[PDB]
Order: sequence, then C-alpha cells, then structure tokens
Amino acid sequence: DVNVTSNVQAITSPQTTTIDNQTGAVTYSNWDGKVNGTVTATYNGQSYTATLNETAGKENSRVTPWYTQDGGKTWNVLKKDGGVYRLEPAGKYQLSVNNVSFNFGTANANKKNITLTSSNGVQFRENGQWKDSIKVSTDQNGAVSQPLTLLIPITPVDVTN
Ligand code: NA
Repeated sequence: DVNVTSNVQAITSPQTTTIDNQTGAVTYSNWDGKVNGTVTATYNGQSYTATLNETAGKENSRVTPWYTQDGGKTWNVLKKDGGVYRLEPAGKYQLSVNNVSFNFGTANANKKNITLTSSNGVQFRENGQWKDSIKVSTDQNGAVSQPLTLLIPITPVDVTN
C-alpha cells in the first residue's frame, strides 16, 4: 500500500488595496497566486518524489490549473489574467498533471497490483473518472510501469492572513 500525499501549496498576494473612506474598511483585490511544492508517496516506510515527463514529445507532463464557480459541479481551465494567475484565498482550485511516475528502487522491482491511495485528497485518472485509489505495477528497475495522471487539490493561502 502506498500513501500519495500532496505538498503542493498556493501562495497568493493582492496587487490592489482599496479603502472605502465612508467606513474605513480595507479590501484586497487583484490576486496574484504562485504554486509550489511536490507530491510524495510513502511506501514500506520510505518516501518518494513524484516525477514528471520532460521530453519534447506528446508524453510531456502538463500542469493545468482548474477553478470552479459552484461547489464543484463545473470546472474550467484557469487562464492567466494580466500575466498572472488570480488565485483567490479560500477558493476551490485543482491541478491536473499527466505522465507522472515514481521510482521505488530495485528493491521494489516486478511488484504487481500495488494500491495507490491518498490521505489528503489526491485523485488518480483511470477509466475516464477520477478515483481515490488505483493499482499499479513496477518494472525491473522498481519504476511504476504506466504513466499516472493526478488531480491535486489546492486551497491558496492568503499571505495577508
Ligand atoms: Na473615512
């Protein structure tokens, strides 16, 4: 059993401060978010960093941000605005990335039906759905045999908090 945890953090900062002079209230706007961190897997007591495909071809790993306007019934691709990503604090966002792997080492070679799960909301693409678990195999080197597509949740933390 593998526990896939996310350490992906989103830090967001306001470019504009507004003061309503009828009340004195301060309002922050024009958010400028930046995502950082990694996804780690814990297996048999050791931790492994998710890897991304960096080739020129089609299998190159693609990081795509998503935002919902409702509670989660509609998601769309978060496009840049003013050359930045407008991540609003406490806003529901998700990251999708394809062709992820793990290198579990030669001690974990030729294992079959290893169960991937997550303790903080990471989901795995398979059969057109997002699932909370998936089975994978390792090759002769201990690397996961098939490319993995993850959905990584992120809640941006307000730097002004
Ligand atoms: Na005033």
